[PDB]
Amino acid sequence: KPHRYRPGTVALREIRRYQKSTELLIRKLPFQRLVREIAQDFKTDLRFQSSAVMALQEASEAYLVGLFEDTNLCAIHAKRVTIMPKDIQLARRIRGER
Amino acid sequence: KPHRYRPGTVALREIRRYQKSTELLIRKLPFQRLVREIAQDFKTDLRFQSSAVMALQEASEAYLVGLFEDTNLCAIHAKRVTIMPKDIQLARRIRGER
Amino acid sequence: ARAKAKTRSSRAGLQFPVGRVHRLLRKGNYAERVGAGAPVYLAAVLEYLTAEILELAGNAARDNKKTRIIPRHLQLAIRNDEELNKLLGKVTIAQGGVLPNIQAVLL
Amino acid sequence: ARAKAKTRSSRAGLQFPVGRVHRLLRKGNYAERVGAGAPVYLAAVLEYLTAEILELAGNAARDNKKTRIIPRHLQLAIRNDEELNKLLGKVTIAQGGVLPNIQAVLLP
Amino acid sequence: MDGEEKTYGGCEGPDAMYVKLISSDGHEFIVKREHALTSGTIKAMLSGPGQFAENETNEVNFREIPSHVLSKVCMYFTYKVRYTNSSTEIPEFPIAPEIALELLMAANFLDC
Amino acid sequence: DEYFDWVWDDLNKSSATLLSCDNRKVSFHMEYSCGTAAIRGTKELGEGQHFWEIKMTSPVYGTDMMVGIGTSDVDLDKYRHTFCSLLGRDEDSWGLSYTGLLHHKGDKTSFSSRFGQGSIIGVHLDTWHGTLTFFKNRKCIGVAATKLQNKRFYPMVCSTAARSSMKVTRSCASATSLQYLCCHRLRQLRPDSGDTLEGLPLPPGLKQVLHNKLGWVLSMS
Amino acid sequence: LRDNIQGITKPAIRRLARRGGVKRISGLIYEETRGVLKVFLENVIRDAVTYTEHAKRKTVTAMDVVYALKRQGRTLYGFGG
Amino acid sequence: RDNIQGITKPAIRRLARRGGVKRISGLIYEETRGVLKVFLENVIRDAVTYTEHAKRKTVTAMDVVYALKRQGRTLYGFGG
Amino acid sequence: GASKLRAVLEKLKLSRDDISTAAGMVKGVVDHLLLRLKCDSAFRGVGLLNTGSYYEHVKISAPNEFDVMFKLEVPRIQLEEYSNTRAYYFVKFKRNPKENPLSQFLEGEILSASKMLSKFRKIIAEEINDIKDTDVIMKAKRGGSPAVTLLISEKISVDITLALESKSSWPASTQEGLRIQNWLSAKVRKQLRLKPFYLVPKHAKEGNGFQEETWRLSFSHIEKEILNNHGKSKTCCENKEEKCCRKDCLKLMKYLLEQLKERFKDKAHLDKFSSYHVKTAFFHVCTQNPQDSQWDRKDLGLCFDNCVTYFLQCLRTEKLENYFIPEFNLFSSNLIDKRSKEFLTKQIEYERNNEFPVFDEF
Amino acid sequence: RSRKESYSVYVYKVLKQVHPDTGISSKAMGIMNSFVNDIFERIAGEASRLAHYNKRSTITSREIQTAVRLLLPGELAKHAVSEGTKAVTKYTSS
Amino acid sequence: KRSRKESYSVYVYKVLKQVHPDTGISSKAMGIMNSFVNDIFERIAGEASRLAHYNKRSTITSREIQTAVRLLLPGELAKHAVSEGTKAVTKYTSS
Amino acid sequence: MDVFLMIRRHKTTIFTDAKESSTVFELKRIVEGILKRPPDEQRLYKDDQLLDDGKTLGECGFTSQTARPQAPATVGLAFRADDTFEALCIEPFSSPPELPDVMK
DNA sequence: TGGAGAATCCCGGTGCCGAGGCCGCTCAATTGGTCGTAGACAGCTCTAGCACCGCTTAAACGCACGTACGCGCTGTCCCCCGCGTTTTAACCGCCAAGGGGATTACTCCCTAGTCTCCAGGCACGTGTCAGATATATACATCCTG
DNA sequence: CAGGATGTATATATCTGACACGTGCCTGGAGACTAGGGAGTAATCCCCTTGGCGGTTAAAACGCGGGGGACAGCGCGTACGTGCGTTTAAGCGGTGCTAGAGCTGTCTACGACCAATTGAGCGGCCTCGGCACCGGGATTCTCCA
Ligand SMILES: [Zn+2]
Repeated sequence: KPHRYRPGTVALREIRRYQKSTELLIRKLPFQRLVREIAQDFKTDLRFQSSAVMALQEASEAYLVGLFEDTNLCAIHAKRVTIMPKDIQLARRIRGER
Repeated sequence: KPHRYRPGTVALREIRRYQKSTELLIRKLPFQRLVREIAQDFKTDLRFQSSAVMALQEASEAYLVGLFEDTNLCAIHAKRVTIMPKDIQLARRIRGER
Repeated sequence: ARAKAKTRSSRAGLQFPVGRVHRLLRKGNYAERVGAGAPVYLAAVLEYLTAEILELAGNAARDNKKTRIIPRHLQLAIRNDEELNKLLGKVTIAQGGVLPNIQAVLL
Repeated sequence: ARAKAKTRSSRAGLQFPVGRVHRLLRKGNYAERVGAGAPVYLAAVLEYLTAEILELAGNAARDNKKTRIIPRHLQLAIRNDEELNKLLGKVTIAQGGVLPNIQAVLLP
Repeated sequence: MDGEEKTYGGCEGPDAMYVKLISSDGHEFIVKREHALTSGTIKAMLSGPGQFAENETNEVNFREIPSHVLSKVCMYFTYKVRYTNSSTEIPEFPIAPEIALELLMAANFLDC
Repeated sequence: DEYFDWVWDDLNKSSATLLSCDNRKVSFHMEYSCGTAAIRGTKELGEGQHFWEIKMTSPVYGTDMMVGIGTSDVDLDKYRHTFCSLLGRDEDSWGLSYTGLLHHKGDKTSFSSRFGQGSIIGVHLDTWHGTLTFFKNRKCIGVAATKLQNKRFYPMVCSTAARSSMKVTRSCASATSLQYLCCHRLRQLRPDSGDTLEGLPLPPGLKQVLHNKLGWVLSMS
Repeated sequence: LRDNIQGITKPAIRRLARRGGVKRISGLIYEETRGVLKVFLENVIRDAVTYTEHAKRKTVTAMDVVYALKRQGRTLYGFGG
Repeated sequence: RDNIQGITKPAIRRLARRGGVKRISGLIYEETRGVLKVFLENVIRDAVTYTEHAKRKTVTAMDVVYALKRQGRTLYGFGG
Repeated sequence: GASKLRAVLEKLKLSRDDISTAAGMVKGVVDHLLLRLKCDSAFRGVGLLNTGSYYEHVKISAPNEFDVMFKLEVPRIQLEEYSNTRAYYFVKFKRNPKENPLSQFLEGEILSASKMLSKFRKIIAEEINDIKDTDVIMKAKRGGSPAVTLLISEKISVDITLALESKSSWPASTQEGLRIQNWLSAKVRKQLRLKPFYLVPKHAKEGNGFQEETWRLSFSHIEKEILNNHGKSKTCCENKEEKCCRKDCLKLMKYLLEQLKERFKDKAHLDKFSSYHVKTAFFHVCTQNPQDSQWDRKDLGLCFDNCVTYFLQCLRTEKLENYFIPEFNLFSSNLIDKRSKEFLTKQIEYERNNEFPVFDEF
Repeated sequence: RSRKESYSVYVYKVLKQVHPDTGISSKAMGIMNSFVNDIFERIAGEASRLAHYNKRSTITSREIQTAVRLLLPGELAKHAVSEGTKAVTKYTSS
Repeated sequence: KRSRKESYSVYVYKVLKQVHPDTGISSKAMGIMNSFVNDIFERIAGEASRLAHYNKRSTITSREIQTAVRLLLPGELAKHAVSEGTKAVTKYTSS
Repeated sequence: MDVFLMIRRHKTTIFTDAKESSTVFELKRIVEGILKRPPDEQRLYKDDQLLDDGKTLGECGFTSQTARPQAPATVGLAFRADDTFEALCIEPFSSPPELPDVMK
């Protein structure tokens, strides 16, 4: 009962651990299924290879982790701390990619 | 008394003409002096072709007029309508070229 | 022996010069040999893309009711189409200007 | 007849293979009469530039008490430094991770 | 027409085949009898008695007519007695305006 | 005025026309205009010289109304049931329409200005020189035709408008004579004047008999 | 195989936001993140296949993937050269 | 010598109006003067570095577009 | 003479205000029908073509018989000739980002007009019953383009038409047409060519029946602008003195071609001849005699006589070519029987020789 | 004397075959000329890279067909490959 | 049959092993420098094809490439990269 | 075919129309038939040059071309001075007036 | 000002697998020679960068003053965050099948290189008509009452 | 709500210089031919994608209590927008001028090509030591009184 920390402390203690860490965070096989599923609308009967799927997570999660990091810079400018979908739609427009 | 337009109704008549015209907004001679004076400490006694000057001006107008547009979207997201130096410093690091 | 010179453009039916594109593709240092079909295929895709642009610009120019196309009408045609605008996304057309919009909360 | 050979990298003073590069370049369509200034420039320049990316690992490995240099340390030894991170920031270094950073308004 | 003996050289009394026509200024214009009879004055005059004898001098002097005028009268007679009843195109009869101004008097003077 | 030299022909008028005013006047298509109608004048022209003129009265309209000359080989009732140009159709026959255009030999030439309601037209013929001349409003338009020698003709006029009429105002004949030929040549040499009697001691009785014989020549060009 | 996009879970999208340094989160964003990843993937996989077709192969291999990222300016060092 | 104060208050205003902004702070002017000078400092350094291979004493239009094209700023109208 | 024509012109003219009183009834119907149609995905942009006067009044003696035309604006399209007929086309879409108009009317690749009209018929037919303040009824089909026709009570009546609008350059098949240059100067020719153009649905027809799925060009908006602004001087008829008989000469000519059909409708041989042909012949004529000096009110006679002269000449020779598509022969043996043509020359030339008897019936 | 060469006539000929009635100012021709130069060089750059990737010594229809459906977005790629294939069969069949 | 394949390893190693004597390196720490050096190759060889047609120079030679490497390395590192390719233009010229 | 001509001497100014093939001697037979002086007692001169009776007027250049209907060409008759040609006995016509300016 | 979980900073011993070293050999880099045209130069010429001089009126500077925006504070009630429970689906280690990516032999038809000929682009230079300009009038909108 | 004052739209009429043409001619695009070697094919083989199995326990889905963040509404006085009068520096038309980039004849120094030799670096087998990993004792910092 008594130890329960004040809200928003555990949300700072856990960013430190993931910024020291270096491994990859999307669960592996659930992404491997999606890349064969999404490919089928361009061509058919098509084989992959281990290093062709492994290199493709490294491409994906490295752009998601670089996106959130300046949505977080947009919410603070609006005098907030909670991230919400109106913010990411600003970030991926100042980033030119529309 | 005589005919005063209310604050804001002449500012909208303004953006609604600069968004439907083509030409340069900075004066010629004052931009030429700055270009020669910046240059004279990479090497001495350069000469310039006239169209090398016009190619620098056009590349700078389109850097500034496109940076103010991202500055506007930043200031509006924060519920203001007035631009401030804290919005310039947001745009230049989400744009990310630093 | 030297018979009459029939130019290749008329055979494949283009307006683009099937001869000059062959010489440029030879001289430009791209590869060791230039195949026979490359100058025909390439002139046909550059025909398609230029023809697609020119009539959208013409439609803007003609509703603005002028005899000639000018850089403002190119801008208003390309910068206003979902897949021409994607194809040339990072190029500043000299003396084109910007297309008008006001952010809705300023009104 | 047939005197002892001297390697043409040593004849230019380089460490980089002025031999191997001249094959790549002259068969590579990029220029036609490959005057020795060209196999030598494309070889020469990159000497320091190929070491900087592990030289600057002294900022990482010995400092962190490790004696085998590793991809994470190679990542930090590029993505750490002032101009290094503009000089080559437009590229992702695989298995790197990210630098420690928190914004000042969010903490107690 | 050759060897024109005509039994007597002509018919020069009752049917006198030529008649002798002097102008006031003395030019003599012989005319063949149908050309003579073309003038109403001359056919009336040749119808006169005594002139039908072979002993007649078939002569006139036109005191009222000068020689240049009388030539055009003869030209007109020779023209019309030729071209009358022509089924082919009859040629024009142009006469010089610079001398012709008077010639209408011949119509009333000679009945022509 | 002096009495004209031929009437319209009672025996040679089409099956749809009434001759009138002592056959000086004539009328056509008094109801239906269900075809073309025509007449000749009573006199065959083929000897000597002729001159005549016609006054219009009903307003011009319809396919063609025209004036001219032709052989006896024409048929006044071929087009009894049909609109056609009867004059000008053949080597036999010529005519001028109110639109200012001639026909001959089954072909056309533009020749003059137009003419309409109340107009007056006059025509000269010389059979000796085988030639024909046209006048409007006491002024000359030109020589129409030549090479016409020894062919025999009647004068013909044709109609197609309903309720339409015309009248010959004068018609005349002459021989060739000095008072014809010399007077013609004289008028070719002074056509610029409105008159020809000017400057002449020539008797007023002779001036009047050439007012009779060649009334046009002395006073038109 | 179908509908593996729902295999991008809430807590995976939370792990990726910890490395971005973000503190509180709106419950609407998990449906927005899975909307931007969908079109990241498409423009990469739709070029690795076009290289493979030009090769006339049936298999797809790491070099085709790095040629794809490289083409669109996301270039990566560590799987080839 | 200065010359950076040659970009006046009303010039910096017209750039913001074409960019679509309605109302302006007063400290903006000495902020933009520090941003423009650091842009020109980098493109002029590359264009003069091309001009030495090209042997000339004159900087050409094509030296400056090689430097823009190298920075990431392609530009239709001046040829090339 | 000219007094008969001046009189019949008044007797035509003074009927006009009855049309103006009737025009209120159709207005409410067309307004409801637009507000019906704008709800449907297939028609969201549809609109009245003749803005500011919501009808065309196509028969001058029929003051209850309106015509209405709806423009349906279409993005950008490609066209090709049916069977080298020059005036008739198949149409197909091209390069367009994802904003489908109604591709559901596509069949293989052609946009099906027959599918379009099938929906258009149905949606009007199910709507029009809900007009409750007025008796209104749909009248059965006659032909390709007016396939919806409508009656209010037992008088006020409408044919409804729809057309595609396009903004693009006009086809190469018209390049030599519109010979306005000497009449109205090249500066107006170019600025008139600077307008949109229209396609109307029309089957080809054959001994085998018909190529049902085809379109034909249309230029009626331009045709109105010429006639409205008909002077070599801009101010022609814009003041009382600068008046000219051009307009009068045309409307007199339209009226005649109905009167002759009234007297021979039982023979059926004249039924193929329309006020469309009458306009077309008039444009060649005013092109031929283009100075405003020829069109004094003190004429009227010769200009009207020139129309019948020209029309007879065309009709004898089986030749009348479209004024915009300068080689498409409307009088051709393919489209009209020789017998009807020669028969009509016999009628018209009889009327001319009889001094226009049929206008005495008024 | 020294001599210069351009795409000017051919783009003018294409214009005069879709708006066969409309002109272009000298400044507006300059942009169209730099546009076709850019697109040629993008396509040729992936063609030369494809030939290197796949170890070959020539550029042919098979190379340019992949570069077009690689550098052109969405339905422009779908249309451009038909304008390509239909123009070469007209040539090999002549 | 065996199909032999090369890398830059030994040439970078001789510029590095001057500074840190007391270290070794894992396999996945080699590919980053291979792909860096190989990236610059075809990018500068493309610049070399351009340089050739820029100043009409079919004999490419050192001084034409030169500009690209005072350009591509920002800061005083412009001098580092160009110094390596300029210390080359001496001895080979004299056999 | 007969050619319109005019024969001139002293008073005489005589129109005639002889076959073009006629000898110059046949002109003398015609002249005797009109003027009774026999064919040899007569002589002929053209302009003011002697002409032989043994010729034909066609070979003497007197022809259908010289025989215009209103200008049948002139020929010089002679009646012998017992031994020779006499004078070219021609005498002038009455001089015609000017056409006055009122007619111009 | 005292508590107590989470590490975490640092340590012990253990373990294994991968990186650092050695050998065989073959194939690609070099020596020595021959050869042909690129480009390094000395002159010429003529055009484009730099510099100067008045004039005009356009717009940058300086000021007063009113008002509506930016800035602070308070209350409250939604909407996450921190914890325990039940479970379901990764990662895992191992395995049997067979598909096509990678390698060779050999044949030939496609291309580059050559010589000749000649017609389609290029540089030049006159004309005229498409748009910029001025002035007058029609119209649509904002503001105070 | 009506009525005034102001700024924008438009439609002739004027004038001049930018675009579309005609042509002299020359140099680069078609015609013919042939001598090699790049690419096409048929046959081969073996390693590496593929699909399957039970399994351990790490990780995800669910729920539930309530604290403080998101946000509405209220007060407010300072900073900026509108506009009038003065005055100063950009832009214009015309002159000069010579510094420099472009063209070219010519000749000699450099890089492509070749055959024969042998040194540099690549592929395969080996083994101990660098840095992980399992228990673990010590040492901080937040949250309540
Ligand atoms: Zn009028």
